[PDB]
Amino acid sequence: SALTQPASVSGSPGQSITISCTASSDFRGFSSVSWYQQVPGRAPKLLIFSVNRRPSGISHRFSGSKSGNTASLTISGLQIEDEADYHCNAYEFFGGGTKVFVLGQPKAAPSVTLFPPSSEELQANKATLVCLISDFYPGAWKAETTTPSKQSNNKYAASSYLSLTPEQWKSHKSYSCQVTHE
Amino acid sequence: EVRLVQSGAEVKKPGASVRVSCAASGYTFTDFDIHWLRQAPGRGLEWMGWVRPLGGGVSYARQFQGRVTMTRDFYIDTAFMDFRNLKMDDTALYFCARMGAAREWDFQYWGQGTRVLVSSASTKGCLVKDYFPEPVTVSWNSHTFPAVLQSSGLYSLSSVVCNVNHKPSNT
Amino acid sequence: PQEIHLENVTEEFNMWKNNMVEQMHTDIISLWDQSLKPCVKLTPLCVTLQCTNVTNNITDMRGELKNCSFNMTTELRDKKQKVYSLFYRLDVVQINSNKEYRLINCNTSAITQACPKVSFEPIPIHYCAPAGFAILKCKDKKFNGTGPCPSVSTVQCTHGIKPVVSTQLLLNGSLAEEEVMIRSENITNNAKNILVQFNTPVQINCTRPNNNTRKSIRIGPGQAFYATGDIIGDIRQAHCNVSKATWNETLGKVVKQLRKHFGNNTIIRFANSSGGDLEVTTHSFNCGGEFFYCNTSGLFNSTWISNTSNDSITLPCRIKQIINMWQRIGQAMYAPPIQGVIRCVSNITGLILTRDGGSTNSTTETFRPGGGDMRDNWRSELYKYKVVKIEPLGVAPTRAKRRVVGGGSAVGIGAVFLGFLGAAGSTMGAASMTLTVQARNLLSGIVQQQSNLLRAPEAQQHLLKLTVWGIKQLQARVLAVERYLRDQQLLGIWGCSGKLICTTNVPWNSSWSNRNLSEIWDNMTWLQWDKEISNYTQIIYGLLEESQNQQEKNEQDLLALD
Amino acid sequence: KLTVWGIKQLQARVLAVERYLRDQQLLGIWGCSGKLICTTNVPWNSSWSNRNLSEIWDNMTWLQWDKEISNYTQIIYGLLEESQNQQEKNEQDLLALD
Amino acid sequence: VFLGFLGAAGSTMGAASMTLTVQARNLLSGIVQQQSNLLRAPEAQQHLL
Amino acid sequence: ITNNAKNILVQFNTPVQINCTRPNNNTRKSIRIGPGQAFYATGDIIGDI
Amino acid sequence: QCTNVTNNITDMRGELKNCSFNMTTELRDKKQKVYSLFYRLDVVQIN
Ligand SMILES: *[C@@H]1O[C@H](CO)[C@@H](O[C@@H]2O[C@H](CO)[C@@H](O[C@@H]3O[C@H](CO[C@H]4O[C@H](CO[C@H]5O[C@H](CO)[C@@H](O)[C@H](O)[C@@H]5O)[C@@H](O)[C@H](O)[C@@H]4O)[C@@H](O)[C@H](O[C@H]4O[C@H](CO)[C@@H](O)[C@H](O)[C@@H]4O[C@H]4O[C@H](CO)[C@@H](O)[C@H](O)[C@@H]4O[C@H]4O[C@H](CO)[C@@H](O)[C@H](O)[C@@H]4O)[C@@H]3O)[C@H](O)[C@H]2NC(C)=O)[C@H](O)[C@H]1NC(C)=O
Ligand SMILES: *[C@@H]1O[C@H](CO)[C@@H](O[C@@H]2O[C@H](CO)[C@@H](O[C@@H]3O[C@H](CO[C@H]4O[C@H](CO)[C@@H](O)[C@H](O)[C@@H]4O)[C@@H](O)[C@H](O[C@H]4O[C@H](CO)[C@@H](O)[C@H](O)[C@@H]4O)[C@@H]3O)[C@H](O)[C@H]2NC(C)=O)[C@H](O)[C@H]1NC(C)=O
Ligand SMILES: *[C@@H]1O[C@H](CO)[C@@H](O[C@@H]2O[C@H](CO)[C@@H](O[C@@H]3O[C@H](CO[C@H]4O[C@H](CO)[C@@H](O)[C@H](O)[C@@H]4O)[C@@H](O)[C@H](O[C@H]4O[C@H](CO)[C@@H](O)[C@H](O)[C@@H]4O)[C@@H]3O)[C@H](O)[C@H]2NC(C)=O)[C@H](O)[C@H]1NC(C)=O
Ligand SMILES: *[C@@H]1O[C@H](CO)[C@@H](O[C@@H]2O[C@H](CO)[C@@H](O[C@@H]3O[C@H](CO)[C@@H](O)[C@H](O)[C@@H]3O)[C@H](O)[C@H]2NC(C)=O)[C@H](O)[C@H]1NC(C)=O
Ligand SMILES: *[C@@H]1O[C@H](CO)[C@@H](O[C@@H]2O[C@H](CO)[C@@H](O[C@@H]3O[C@H](CO)[C@@H](O)[C@H](O)[C@@H]3O)[C@H](O)[C@H]2NC(C)=O)[C@H](O)[C@H]1NC(C)=O
Ligand SMILES: *[C@@H]1O[C@H](CO)[C@@H](O[C@@H]2O[C@H](CO)[C@@H](O)[C@H](O)[C@H]2NC(C)=O)[C@H](O)[C@H]1NC(C)=O
Ligand SMILES: *[C@@H]1O[C@H](CO)[C@@H](O[C@@H]2O[C@H](CO)[C@@H](O)[C@H](O)[C@H]2NC(C)=O)[C@H](O)[C@H]1NC(C)=O
Ligand SMILES: *[C@@H]1O[C@H](CO)[C@@H](O[C@@H]2O[C@H](CO)[C@@H](O)[C@H](O)[C@H]2NC(C)=O)[C@H](O)[C@H]1NC(C)=O
Ligand SMILES: *[C@@H]1O[C@H](CO)[C@@H](O)[C@H](O)[C@H]1NC(C)=O
Ligand SMILES: *[C@@H]1O[C@H](CO)[C@@H](O)[C@H](O)[C@H]1NC(C)=O
Ligand SMILES: *[C@@H]1O[C@H](CO)[C@@H](O)[C@H](O)[C@H]1NC(C)=O
Ligand SMILES: *[C@@H]1O[C@H](CO)[C@@H](O)[C@H](O)[C@H]1NC(C)=O
Ligand SMILES: *[C@@H]1O[C@H](CO)[C@@H](O)[C@H](O)[C@H]1NC(C)=O
Ligand SMILES: *[C@@H]1O[C@H](CO)[C@@H](O)[C@H](O)[C@H]1NC(C)=O
Ligand SMILES: *[C@@H]1O[C@H](CO)[C@@H](O)[C@H](O)[C@H]1NC(C)=O
Ligand SMILES: *[C@@H]1O[C@H](CO)[C@@H](O)[C@H](O)[C@H]1NC(C)=O
Ligand SMILES: *[C@@H]1O[C@H](CO)[C@@H](O)[C@H](O)[C@H]1NC(C)=O
Ligand SMILES: *[C@@H]1O[C@H](CO)[C@@H](O)[C@H](O)[C@H]1NC(C)=O
Ligand SMILES: *[C@@H]1O[C@H](CO)[C@@H](O)[C@H](O)[C@H]1NC(C)=O
Ligand SMILES: *[C@@H]1O[C@H](CO)[C@@H](O)[C@H](O)[C@H]1NC(C)=O
Ligand SMILES: *[C@@H]1O[C@H](CO)[C@@H](O)[C@H](O)[C@H]1NC(C)=O
Ligand SMILES: *[C@@H]1O[C@H](CO)[C@@H](O)[C@H](O)[C@H]1NC(C)=O
Repeated sequence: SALTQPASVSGSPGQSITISCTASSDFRGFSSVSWYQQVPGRAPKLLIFSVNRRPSGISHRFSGSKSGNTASLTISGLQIEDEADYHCNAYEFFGGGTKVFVLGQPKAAPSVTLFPPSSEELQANKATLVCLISDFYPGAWKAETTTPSKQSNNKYAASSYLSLTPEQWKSHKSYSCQVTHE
Repeated sequence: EVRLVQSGAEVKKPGASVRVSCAASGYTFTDFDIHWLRQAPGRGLEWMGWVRPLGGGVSYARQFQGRVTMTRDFYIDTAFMDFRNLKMDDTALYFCARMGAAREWDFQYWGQGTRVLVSSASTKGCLVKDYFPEPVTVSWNSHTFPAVLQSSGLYSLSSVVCNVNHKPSNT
Repeated sequence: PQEIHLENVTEEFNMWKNNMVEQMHTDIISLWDQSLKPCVKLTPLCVTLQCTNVTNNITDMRGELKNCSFNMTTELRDKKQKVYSLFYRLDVVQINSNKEYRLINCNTSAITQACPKVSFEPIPIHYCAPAGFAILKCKDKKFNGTGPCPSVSTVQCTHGIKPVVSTQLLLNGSLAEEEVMIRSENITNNAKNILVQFNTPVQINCTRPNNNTRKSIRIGPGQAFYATGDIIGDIRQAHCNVSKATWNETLGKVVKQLRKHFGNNTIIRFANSSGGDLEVTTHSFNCGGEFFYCNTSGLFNSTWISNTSNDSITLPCRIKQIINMWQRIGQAMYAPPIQGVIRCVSNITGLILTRDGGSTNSTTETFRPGGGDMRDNWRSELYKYKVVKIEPLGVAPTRAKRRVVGGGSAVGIGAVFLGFLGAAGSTMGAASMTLTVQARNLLSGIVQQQSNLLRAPEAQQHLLKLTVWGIKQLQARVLAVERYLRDQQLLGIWGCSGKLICTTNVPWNSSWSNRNLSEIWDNMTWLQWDKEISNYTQIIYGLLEESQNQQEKNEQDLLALD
Repeated sequence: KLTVWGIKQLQARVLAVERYLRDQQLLGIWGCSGKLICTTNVPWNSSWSNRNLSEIWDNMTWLQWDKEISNYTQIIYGLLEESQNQQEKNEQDLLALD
Repeated sequence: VFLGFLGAAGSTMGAASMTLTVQARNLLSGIVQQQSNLLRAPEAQQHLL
Repeated sequence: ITNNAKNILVQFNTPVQINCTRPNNNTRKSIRIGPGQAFYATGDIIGDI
Repeated sequence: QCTNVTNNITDMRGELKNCSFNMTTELRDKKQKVYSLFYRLDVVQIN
C-alpha cells in the first residue's frame, strides 16, 4: 500500500461524510484518482473514473475532488445500498479499503439453540458441543469462532463449536454457553 | 453488454502454478489492456500485471518477477495468467478487469472472480460429516449456518430446520 | 520547399492525440494489401510436409532449418510433382528419419507470397495538406512531447519520413539535437510507452551469413512459387554487430536524462524483454527482403546508480518467412528467398522503453524495451507536426460605415512581407495589411505548384485509377473547392463580393466586447480576436447576411420601382 | 461506378472547376471580379515591349501577343495582385478609418 | 415572418422576391444543420469507405 | 385499379402483430474446409422436431 | 449421402435430411468425412 486509507467511517443516514486518500512524500505525478464501491466479497463498482467525472450508471450523490495531495469523496443522501468497501487508486497503487458503518439499526436478541452431543458422536470417543447463534444484531465455553453472516431477514447468524472428551462430558453433569450481545 | 468471465475456483498445494482465464465479450478485444488484480480478505486490492492483446506485451510487478507470466489468444478473446510457485501468503480472490474508455487508471468492467486457496489438506476430507473442501449441499427430505475452519483445515457446519451430498465422496 | 517562420506565435500541439500518425498507419496497412493482392497465392502449399534436418554437425548446432519434400501441383491438373524446399523452424509445426510437418498458418489463415519484383525498402515520403489547410512545424530543439512550442513555423508538406518498421529500436530516424529527448504521454503512468530520440547515430551491422539459393518451381499455369534451394557454404547464425564503446556511451546519455524525472540518486537498471510474441520480444526488422528477429539481451543488461577490448556486441538473430504484419487476423505473407549473402547497416536513432512498476518506490527503477505497436514508430517522427485549417473570414468593428444608399494610390514597394501566414503573430492592424497573401493560397497550390499544378501530368492518376493516393487526391481537391466556394457564397449573401475589405451598415453591439478600437487593433493578433468573438460569430453571420445585404436589395430596387 | 470512363469523367469535371476558379481567384486578388475588361492602376514598363499601341492592336493576334509577354507574364501577375489591388485595400479603408 | 427555405414558393412574386438570401444560402453546402459538406469532414469515414 | 396487371398496394392504420418462431433448437458446427476458411453446418437438433 | 433425421413418421414428413459428405480440409492431400443437416428445399435427388 503505497498510499493509505481511513480504517473506518461512521455516519447517520442523510448526512454527508468524507473519505480521504493519503499521499506519500515521494509520490510523483499524482494527477488522477478513481474510486470504487466494492461489495464485500464481490466485483468492485467504479464510482468515478476521473477525479470529478462520473459514469452513467452511477448516481449523482457520489462526488469527488482533489486538494493538494489529498483526494476527497463526499456522499449525500446516504442509503444502505451504498454501504460497501471503498478503494482509491492512483496508477497501479491501491489502498487497504475504508470500512463503512451506518448508524443506526435496532438490536436483536440471539436465538441461541445449543444441542447436546449426538449418540453417534460420543460413540467415536469424540465429544462435540455445538452452539448456534442466529437472528442476532449486531454481529458480535463456560461452564471455534465463526464470523456472523447476513441473512434474508436483515439479521446476522453465527456459530460456535468445541472439541471435548466424552469422559470429560460424562464427568461433568451439564454444560452451558454465554452469548452476551451489546 | 461488455462483461469479463473468469475461471472457476481451484485449490492447490504450494508449488502448483495455477493458470486463470479471462473471457472478453461485447467489444473489440484487441484494443484495451487486461489487468490482473488480487484482493485478500483482510487486505486491499493489489495490482499484479497488465497484458495487451496486440503483441502480448506484458509488464509484471517487482514482487511477481519470475513467479507470474501472462499471455493471451486473439481467436478466443481470452487473456491467461500463469502464476508459478504459489505460496501460502498468496491466497486470495483473483480479479481481471479492463480499463475504462477514458484511458486513465480506472476500471469500468470487471469479472465475477475466481477463488484460489492454498493449503495442505486431504482431498477426501443435523451433525455434519467432515466434507472438505468447503462446498456442501444440504437438503431436507431430498436455516443453514456458515462453516468453521479448524486447525487441521477441515470444515464443520450445522443445519437446523439431511443426507448432505459430498463432492469429494460423490454420493 | 517553402517553409515560413512565424514571429511571436505560440501554438502548442499534443503529440499523443496527433491525428497524423493514425492516418499514416492506416495508410501503410492499406498500401500493403494493395501490393499483395495482385501477387500469387500459395493456397496449394498447405500440404503435409516430410522434413529432414539440413546437413549439419550437431554440437549445440540445433539448426532451425528443415529440408522438406512435398507433393506439389504443376502446370497440368492431372499431373503432380515431388519437389523439396527449405524452411526455418518458425515456419513449420509438427503434425502428429523424416516426420510430418505443417506450415504454421494453415490452421488459422490463408497465405500469399509477396511478388519478387516489389522492394520493401523504405523511401522518404512527405505528407501534405490539402488546399485550404496548413501544417505547423515546431522548431524547438528542447521540445517536450506535449506543450507550447515558442518557435513555430508553417510548411505545406512535412519533410519525408522513411517508413521503417522496427519493433525495439527505431531505425534510420531523425536525430535529436543536443540532449536526447525522452517523450512520453505520462512518465508516471507505466502503460504509456517511453519514446526516445538519439542525437548521435548508433551504427548497426546485420548479416545473414547463409548463402541460400532461389528455386522457382512452377506450381500453376502462369504461377510460380519460389523456394529455398541448396545452401552453399557453412551453416551460420544471422547476427548483428554493434560497437560496445558507442552503445555504452549512448546508453550513458539516456540514463543521465532519465534521472531528471525520478531523482538524482536512484537505481536505474536496464532489463530484458518480459514476454510477448516473437515480434515484441525481439528486434524485428526487415533487411534485404527477409525479416530478422534479434534477441537484444546483450544490449540491455546494465545497472546505473549515481555517478562513477573495444569489441562489438553480437546479437543472435532468427529469421522467419511466414509473417502477419501488424497482428492482422486471417492474413499472412510468405517472403520469397533472397539469393546470396546479404548485409545490413542502419542507424539506431531511438528506443521504445517501458516502466517496470511495482509496489516499491524510490528503491530501484528498471526499463524494459518493447514494441507493442507500430504507431509509436510514426509518433517518433510526426511529433513536430500538426494539421490546421485556415479560416479567412474574420469580422471586427470599425467606425467606417456603409456608403450612403442615396449616393452614387501607392503602386508598389510594400515593405517586409512575411509570407503565407507570417502575420499570424503580428497585431490586427499589421496583419490586416497583408490579405492577398492568404487569398492566393486558400485555393490551388500554396507554393511552387503545390497541388493542382501537379495533378496535370498525364497517366499519373489514370494508371493509378483509384489505387491508393488516387482517391486521396480527389477528396483533397474537391474539399478545397468546397471550402473556397463556401466563403465566396458567404460573401455573395453578405455583399463584398470582390472586396477583401468591405464595410457594410451593421451596428456593432457593445455586449460582444467592451474593448475600444485602439486596444483591439493596437496589440492583438487575429488569433486571439477569433477566440473572444467565437461565442457570437454565428449571430453576426446571421444579421449581416440578410438584414445587411438583403434589406438593401428589397429597398434598392423599390427605390427604382415604378 | 468506377468502371472505365466513370473515373475519366470525375477527373474531367473536377479539373474543369479547378481551372475556372483559378482565374476567378486570380481576379479576386487583382480586382476586376465581375468585369471582363478592367483597367487598374499599374504602370506598363517599356522594357517588356517597345511597340506602340497602334501596331500592337492594329495587326496582331492575341496568340502572337502571349508569346512576347510570356517572359514577363509572371512578374506582371505579381505586381498587379497586391500592389495594384491590396495597396488600395490598405489605403481605401485607411481613408475611412477613424 | 420569414418562411424558411422555399417557403415563399406559394406567395406572390413580389412577396417571394423579398426573400432571396434564404435560397442563396442553401444552393450550395448543407441546406440545414450541417446537411452535407459540413458532415463529410470527419476522418476515416470515406477513406475507409 | 381497373387494370389487373398493376399490383394493389395497401397501407394499414392499425398494426397487426405477428409472432413467428423456429421451434427446432438447432446447433452450429464449424468444420474447417480451407486454410483461413470455415464452413458452418447444422449439427444435432436438441428437442422435439 | 443423406439419411432422414430421427423422427416418428405419422404424417411427420420432415424436410430435414442428415447428409455425410467427403469434404476437403486445411491440407490439400487430406480429406474428411463430415456430416450436416439440410432442409428438403436445399437438396435435390441425383439418380
Ligand atoms: C420488425 O421489428 C421488430 C422489432 O424491432 C424486429 O424484431 C427484432 O428482431 C431482431 C433480430 O432480427 C432482434 O435482435 C436480436 O435480439 C436478441 C435478443 O435480445 C436480447 O438482448 C437484448 C439486449 O441485451 C443486451 O443489452 C442489454 C441492455 O440493452 C443488456 O442488459 C444485456 O445484458 C445485453 O448486453 C435485449 O434488449 C432483449 O430484450 C433480449 O434480452 C439478441 O440476442 C440478438 O443479438 C444477437 O444477434 C444479433 C443479430 O444477429 C447480433 O448482431 C448480436 O451480436 C447477437 O448475435 C449473437 O450471435 C452471433 C452469431 O453471429 C455472435 O457472432 C454474436 O457475437 C452474438 O453472440 C452473443 O453472445 C455472446 C456471448 O456472450 C456475446 O459475446 C455477444 O455479444 C452476443 O451477445 C439481436 O439483438 C430484436 O431484439 C427484435 N426486436 C425486439 C424489440 O426484441 C423484427 O425483426 C422486425 N421485422 C423484420 C422482418 O425484421
Ligand atoms: C498524467 O495523467 C493525468 C490524468 O491521468 C493528467 O491530468 C490531466 O491533465 C490535464 C491538463 O491539465 C487536465 O485537463 C484540464 O482539466 C480541467 C478540469 O479538471 C480540473 O479543473 C476543474 C476546475 O476547472 C476542477 O474542478 C477539477 O477538480 C480539476 O482540478 C479543465 O478545466 C481544463 O480545461 C478545460 O475546461 C476549460 C473551460 O473553459 C476549457 O476552455 C478547456 O478547453 C478544457 O476543456 C483541462 O481540460 C485533465 O483534467 C487532467 N486529468 C485527466 C483525467 O485527464 C496529467 O496531465 C498527466 N501528465 C503528467 C502528470 O505529467
Ligand atoms: C532474456 O530472455 C531470455 C528468454 O526469455 C531469458 O532466459 C530464460 O532464462 C532461463 C534461465 O534463467 C533459460 O533456461 C531454460 O530452462 C528451461 C527449463 O528449466 C527451467 O525450469 C526448471 C524446472 O522445470 C529449472 O530447473 C531451470 O533452471 C529453469 O528455470 C530449459 O528447458 C531450457 O532448455 C531449453 O533450451 C534447450 C536448447 O538450448 C532445449 O533443448 C530445451 O528443450 C529447452 O528448450 C533452458 O535451460 C530459458 O532458456 C530462457 N528462456 C526463457 C524460458 O525465458 C533471459 O534471462 C533474459 N535476460 C537476459 C539478460 O538474457
Ligand atoms: C507423394 O505422393 C505419393 C503418392 O502420389 C506418396 O506415395 C504414397 O505414400 C503412401 C503413404 O503416405 C503409401 O501408402 C501406403 O499404403 C499401404 C496400404 O495400401 C500401407 O500399407 C503403407 O504403409 C502406406 O501407407 C502409398 O503406397 C504411396 N504410393 C502411391 C500412392 O503410389 C508419397 O509418400 C508422397 N510423398 C510425400 C507426401 O512426401
Ligand atoms: C467418402 O470417400 C470415400 C473414399 O475416400 C468413399 O469410399 C469409397 O466408396 C466407393 C463407392 O462410392 C467404393 O467403391 C467401390 O468400388 C468397388 C470396385 O472397386 C465396387 O465393387 C464397390 O461396389 C464400390 O463401388 C470405394 O471402395 C470406397 N473406398 C475407398 C475409395 O477407399 C466413401 O463412400 C465416400 N463417402 C460418401 C461419398 O458419402
Ligand atoms: C559496420 O561495418 C562498417 C563497414 O561496412 C564499419 O565501418 C568501418 O569503420 C572503420 C572504423 O571503425 C573504418 O576504418 C572502416 O573503413 C569502415 N568501413 C568502411 C567500408 O568505410 C563499421 O565500423 C561497422 N560497425 C559495427 C558496429 O560493426
Ligand atoms: C535471449 O538471449 C539471451 C542470451 O543473450 C539468453 O540467455 C540464455 O538462454 C540460454 C538457453 O539457451 C540459457 O541457458 C541462459 O541462461 C540464458 N542467459 C541468461 C543470462 O540467463 C536468453 O535465454 C534469450 N531469451 C530468449 C527468449 O531468446
Ligand atoms: C549481463 O552482463 C553481465 C556481466 O556484466 C553478465 O554476468 C555474467 O554472470 C555470470 C554468472 O551468472 C558470470 O559467470 C559471467 O562471467 C558474467 N559475465 C561476465 C562478462 O563476466 C550477465 O549474465 C549478462 N546478462 C545478460 C542477460 O546478458
Ligand atoms: C513580435 O515579434 C517581433 C519579432 O518579429 C518582436 O520584435 C516583438 O517584440 C514581438 N512583439 C510581441 C508583442 O510579441
Ligand atoms: C562435430 O561436433 C562434435 C560435437 O561433439 C565435435 O566433437 C566434432 O569434433 C565435430 N566434428 C566436425 C567434423 O565438425
Ligand atoms: C524421407 O527420408 C529419406 C531419408 O532421409 C529421404 O531420402 C526422403 O527424401 C524423405 N522423403 C520422402 C520419402 O518423401
Ligand atoms: C561502460 O559501461 C560500464 C558498465 O557496463 C560503465 O561502468 C562505464 O562507466 C561505461 N563507460 C563510460 C566511459 O562511461
Ligand atoms: C543533482 O542532484 C542534486 C542534489 O539532489 C540537485 O541539487 C541537482 O539539481 C542535480 N543536478 C542535476 C544535473 O540533475
Ligand atoms: C445587443 O444586442 C443583443 C442581441 O444580439 C441585445 O440583447 C442587447 O440588448 C443589445 N445591447 C446591449 C447593450 O447588449
Ligand atoms: C477604452 O480606451 C481608452 C483609450 O485607449 C482606455 O483608456 C480605456 O481604459 C479603455 N477602456 C476599456 C473598458 O476598454
Ligand atoms: C499590447 O501591446 C501594447 C504595446 O504595443 C501594450 O501597451 C499593451 O499593454 C499590450 N496589451 C496586451 C494585452 O498585451
Ligand atoms: C464565451 O461564452 C461563454 C458562455 O456561452 C462564456 O462562459 C465564455 O467565458 C465566453 N468566452 C469568451 C472568450 O468570450
Ligand atoms: C522597368 O521595370 C524593371 C523591373 O521590372 C526595371 O528593372 C526597369 O529599370 C524599369 N524601366 C525600364 C525602362 O526598363
Ligand atoms: C511607334 O509607332 C509609330 C506610329 O505608328 C511608328 O511610326 C513607329 O515606327 C513605332 N516605333 C516603334 C519602335 O514601335
Ligand atoms: C499588320 O497589318 C497591317 C495592315 O492592317 C500592316 O500595315 C502591318 O505592316 C502588319 N504588320 C505585321 C507584323 O504583319
Ligand atoms: C524571352 O526571354 C528570353 C530570355 O529569358 C529571350 O532570350 C527571348 O528572346 C525572349 N523572347 C521574347 C519573344 O520576348
Ligand atoms: C409414432 O407415430 C405412429 C403413427 O401411426 C403412432 O401410431 C405412434 O403411436 C407414434 N409413437 C411415438 C412413440 O411417437
